[PDB]
Amino acid sequence: MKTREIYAEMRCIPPVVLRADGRNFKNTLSGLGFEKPYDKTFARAMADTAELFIKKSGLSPLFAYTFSDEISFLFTDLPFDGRVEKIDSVVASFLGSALTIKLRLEEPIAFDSRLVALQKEEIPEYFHRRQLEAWRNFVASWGYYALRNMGRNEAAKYLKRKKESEIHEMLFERGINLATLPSWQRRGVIISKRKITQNWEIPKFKSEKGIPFLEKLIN
Amino acid sequence: TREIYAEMRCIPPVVLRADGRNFKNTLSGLGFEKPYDKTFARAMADTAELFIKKSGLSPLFAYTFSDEISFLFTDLPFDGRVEKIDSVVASFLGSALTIKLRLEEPIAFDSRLVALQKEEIPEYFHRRQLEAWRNFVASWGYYALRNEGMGRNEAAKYLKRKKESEIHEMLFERGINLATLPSWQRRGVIISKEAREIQGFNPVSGKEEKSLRRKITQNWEIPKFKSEKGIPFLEKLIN
Amino acid sequence: MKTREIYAEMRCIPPVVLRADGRNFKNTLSGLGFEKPYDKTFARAMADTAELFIKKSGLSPLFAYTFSDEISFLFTDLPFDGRVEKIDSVVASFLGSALTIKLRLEEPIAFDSRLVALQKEEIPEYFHRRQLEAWRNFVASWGYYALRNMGRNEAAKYLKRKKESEIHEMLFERGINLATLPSWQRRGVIISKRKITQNWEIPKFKSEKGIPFLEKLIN
Amino acid sequence: TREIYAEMRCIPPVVLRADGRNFKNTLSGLGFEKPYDKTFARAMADTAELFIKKSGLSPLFAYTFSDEISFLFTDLPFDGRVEKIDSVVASFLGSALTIKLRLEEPIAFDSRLVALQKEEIPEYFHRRQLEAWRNFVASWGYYALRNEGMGRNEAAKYLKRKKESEIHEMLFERGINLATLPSWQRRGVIISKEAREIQGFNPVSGKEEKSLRRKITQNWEIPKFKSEKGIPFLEKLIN
RNA sequence: GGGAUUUAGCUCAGUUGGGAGAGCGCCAGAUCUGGAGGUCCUGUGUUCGAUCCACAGAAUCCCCAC
RNA sequence: GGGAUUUAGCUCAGUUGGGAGAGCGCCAGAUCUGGAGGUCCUGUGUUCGAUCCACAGAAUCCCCAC
Ligand SMILES: Nc1nc2c(ncn2[C@@H]2O[C@H](COP(=O)(O)OP(=O)(O)NP(=O)(O)O)[C@@H](O)[C@H]2O)c(=O)[nH]1
Ligand SMILES: Nc1nc2c(ncn2[C@@H]2O[C@H](COP(=O)(O)OP(=O)(O)NP(=O)(O)O)[C@@H](O)[C@H]2O)c(=O)[nH]1
Ligand SMILES: Nc1nc2c(ncn2[C@@H]2O[C@H](COP(=O)(O)OP(=O)(O)NP(=O)(O)O)[C@@H](O)[C@H]2O)c(=O)[nH]1
Ligand SMILES: Nc1nc2c(ncn2[C@@H]2O[C@H](COP(=O)(O)OP(=O)(O)NP(=O)(O)O)[C@@H](O)[C@H]2O)c(=O)[nH]1
Ligand SMILES: [Mg+2]
Ligand SMILES: [Mg+2]
Ligand SMILES: [Mg+2]
Ligand SMILES: [Mg+2]
Ligand SMILES: [Mg+2]
Ligand SMILES: [Mg+2]
Ligand SMILES: [Mg+2]
Ligand SMILES: [Mg+2]
Ligand SMILES: [Mg+2]
Ligand SMILES: [Mg+2]
Repeated sequence: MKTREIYAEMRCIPPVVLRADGRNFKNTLSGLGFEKPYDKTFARAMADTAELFIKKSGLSPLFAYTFSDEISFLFTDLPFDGRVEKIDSVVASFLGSALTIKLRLEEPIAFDSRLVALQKEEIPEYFHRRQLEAWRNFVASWGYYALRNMGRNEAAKYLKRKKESEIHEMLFERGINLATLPSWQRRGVIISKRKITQNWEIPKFKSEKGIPFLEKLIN
Repeated sequence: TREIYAEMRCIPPVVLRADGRNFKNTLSGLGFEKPYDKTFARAMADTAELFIKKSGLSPLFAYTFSDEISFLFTDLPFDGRVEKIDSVVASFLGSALTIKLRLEEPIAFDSRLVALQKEEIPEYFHRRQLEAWRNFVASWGYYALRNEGMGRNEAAKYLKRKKESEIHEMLFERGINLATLPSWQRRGVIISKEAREIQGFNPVSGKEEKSLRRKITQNWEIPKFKSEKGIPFLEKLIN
Repeated sequence: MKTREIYAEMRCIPPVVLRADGRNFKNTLSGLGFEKPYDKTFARAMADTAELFIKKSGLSPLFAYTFSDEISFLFTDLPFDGRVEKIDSVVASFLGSALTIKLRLEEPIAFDSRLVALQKEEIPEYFHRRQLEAWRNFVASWGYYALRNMGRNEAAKYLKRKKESEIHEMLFERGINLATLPSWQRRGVIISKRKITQNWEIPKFKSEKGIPFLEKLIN
Repeated sequence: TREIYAEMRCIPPVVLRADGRNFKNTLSGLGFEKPYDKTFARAMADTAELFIKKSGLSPLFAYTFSDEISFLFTDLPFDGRVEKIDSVVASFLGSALTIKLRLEEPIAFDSRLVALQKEEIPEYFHRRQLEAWRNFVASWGYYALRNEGMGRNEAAKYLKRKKESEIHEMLFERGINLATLPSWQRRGVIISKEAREIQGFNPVSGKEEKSLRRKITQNWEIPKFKSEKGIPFLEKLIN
């Protein structure tokens, strides 16, 4: 039946980025006392989960970059000899366990994981793009929370065709000041190393002094 | 993007196998009984059941032993994508086990996909069952050696070179009878959907109609898969 | 560098169908004295190539079904322990070599190969569909040869929106009787086994007595 | 469809390695010289050159020895699809070799993709070069043993257990000096694009302009890749 | 298989070789003068020189088909 | 992330539970009477019973974005 394990020896090459994304977290975390659209306790649990992975997994990622509900790990030293299945599964499992511990959950959750096969000159770009994501879902989800506070379809159809700037305007004219909101909501959090430090006020990756920041983070 | 493994798909029927990472030593360090702890096996079976119950996936049944679980699938989510299924299932299992055991430090399952033909599905489990037995003899053997002062590597080598009969002998001389030990240690546990006949009232027909209800059952005294009564057992599990 | 061979141990499960398709054969076979749109010598070389594979490769396919420029082999006994790269490459290479021999080529040709991971109840269907292909390219390519005997774009734009039946009609009204054309052009050729036989007058797979034909071919 | 491997892609830089299937025995049976035939090596180099010249693919360079060829790629057709590249290249190489050798019975190349980092590309070839040497000592050794009546398996075992120095000794006592044998047997052949300076007339400028032209060259006396003059050689090949 | 299309962020022009333009949108000062912005889809050839020519491909569209 | 759509070969209707319809196209005899054709996108639940209800997904479309 080892011959039937047809993906077990499929591999990747360094460097690789593993992105783990919470699976169906909108319905699995509801029921708890989480604030919307951002909960400090939850983001804290995510950063602590990434830190837990860096400290206890033994797989040695260079660093983690998280913004709920996702975490990206950078690897130059591939775990399990670069085997895709084993890396994805084991890492996702570790994160599920760790997050479950930090939140003291009564019912199980699950992460998904995937390998992004970057070339080392593309590593900054990746994170930049990821940070870009962190911005959109920061704006939009606040707007969607400003509205609906409206039904699903209604609050949705107000936001259609509207660009980020008029979302800013609408949000302020509803009493929400995005520009002053915490940096971890807008940009995310970086966990790295030696002692393990969580950085909750990181710069924009594609800028000064954001470029050398990421560059030192990569070595 | 560069997610070059994201479109990798498998075609059911398929068995997913999850195996605890560095479990022997972690369980050893947390104070569990050696080499077998029934609380742990209970946690494994319950984790399998919780997966069958609340994962959103539909495994036909689970077969668990030691630190591993095998799920049978004839239908998969995420269009059968390998990364998705492996990561999500392994994660759910890690989380669930962490809950069942009230762990304070994180554990992890490895997970893999085993692509099978229909006519191949019994064979698989048979092989797995052998492994259970293979583990059952090893785990105890090792234990009995380590008790009397033999080092780890020497004990492992010993078990590797010694044949099963000799290990039975050595085990028996030291007060351990492998034939009297519980069945779940030697064969593992089957978690499945046992069907039962019910009946209710059809108001349109104005009559009583019979129907089926399935209950998630844990079988801790399973037969040998390749035995006489083992074959139709497994065949009914596969259906 | 074995760790960098990231596809070398990727596998398939039985049964599998390998389809090999001539790569860029329209431009690689032109220059020789091949008739259009069908050359008996070439189809003969293809069938002989498949037979050569069945006889000399040692990989034991159950049977081959060919219609230029493609060959499908059925395998229940996977070569090279089901390794995808090795099967595709080795088989395609063997076919390239064999075809090059049978045609006595001065310049190299190449096949592509791919694995179709069928389940054994889907094996008839596959070939049926393949035979369906053999029909379209039989009709169309004759039409395209009836025309242009017109420029590329012109002869093309005559055929647009026209269905198979009016292509039949047009072809006859140009002096081409499709219904009477050789069975190997319409349906293809089956090579199997014991002595190795080429069947140049096979039935339609999805019919009687086409169903039991294929069924005995599969055992 | 069920073509579940068809979308499998690789990301350049990448090296493709092709290796003749059952070549030792086929070459043996066709009457080629043992354990080295220069006509054969010529056919291999010429096949590599013909691949560089007319395959439609753009390998930076080829490195061939024994029955294997490695091509360096920084750009691939079919969007890097594995099945496509492996099958098409292996097929082209089989056909080309069949032509160069005027074979009457078919041969076949196996082919595989080796995914590499830029900074990794030298290392690869170095390892391959080692293998060349490893083959060079084996092929001869085997030969000399088989000459004097030692069976196949016994000879293989002999070569496996005996260290390289001992094999050198045994070889030398029987009249074979591995140091005087040709360089292409020990290091292989490099087929590449050697650049040369040309110059022509710009009619618009009304002046003479210099330019570059690349010629496919076969190097049969290559340096040791990890030697002093070997490093910039390989580095210029990779560029 | 067969026919096409691919050039600025968007919609398009432009020829068969000396390396590129309009309108919308964009920044700097609802209309004018100021701007930025390009891999002419990729690689390799040919050529003194390629957006244009030759070869092998890529992406998207249409026909045949089911 | 957010909003949708998915039912005959094609274009669509139909409700919140007793298991399904029109028009085009199709076969049998340019218009009428004769027909065939269904996995109500998948799996699992709930229910005596699911196209409809609950959960996890799939495919396609739109918004945000770059
Ligand atoms: N103490 C204890 N050990 C158990 C129990 N059930 C299984 N084990 C141990 O779990 C181990 C499983 O072996 P295996 O998975 O191959 O190794 P592992 O220790 O998990 N490490 P890894 O799988 O990462 O290589 C066996 O050695 C067995 O002794 C239990 O109830 N108690
Ligand atoms: N007679 C002869 N043999 C050669 C020549 N060049 C290489 N060989 C043989 O080619 C063989 C290549 O080894 P290898 O590829 O591992 O084995 P193989 O025989 O091709 N079989 P396979 O690769 O299918 O397992 C060597 O054993 C070597 O002796 C040559 O010019 N003449
Ligand atoms: N009539 C027709 N032939 C087609 C169509 N698509 C592909 N073919 C032809 O069918 C044969 C086999 O197709 P196949 O190789 O599976 O697909 P392909 O389009 O060549 N793509 P690829 O080879 O890259 O996977 C080839 O001759 C191919 O050109 C189509 O829509 N219509
Ligand atoms: N704003 C926005 N978010 C998107 C879009 N597509 C995906 N996302 C979100 O971005 C995050 C990461 O996306 P990713 O997981 O890579 O893709 P996905 O769409 O979830 N697909 P899959 O997980 O199946 O690969 C998720 O929260 C996902 O929902 C989009 O078009 N716009
Ligand atoms: Mg996702
Ligand atoms: Mg999520
Ligand atoms: Mg997310
Ligand atoms: Mg184990
Ligand atoms: Mg384990
Ligand atoms: Mg093709
Ligand atoms: Mg072809
Ligand atoms: Mg074809
Ligand atoms: Mg070799
Ligand atoms: Mg070989």
